[PDB]
Amino acid sequence: CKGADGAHGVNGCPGTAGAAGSVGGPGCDGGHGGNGGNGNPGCAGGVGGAGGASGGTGVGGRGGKGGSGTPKGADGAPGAP
Repeated sequence: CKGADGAHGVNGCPGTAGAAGSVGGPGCDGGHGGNGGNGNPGCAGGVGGAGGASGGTGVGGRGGKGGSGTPKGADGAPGAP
């Protein structure tokens, strides 16, 4: 089982941030961070959301993938174990 994933960011100016993944419930893995939105020309891309921390399993969610833009967003941190 796993926590909910964070909402992806959406395209714009700038592309919006992906949401952090949800913590795992007790006994569950972390949810994945949302990806960042992409930027229109001249606009920044959004950061990926952090992965959610695990609910005791040691498996955090993945950080989201940063969105393309000017400049591109960073990927999110992985969730804590």
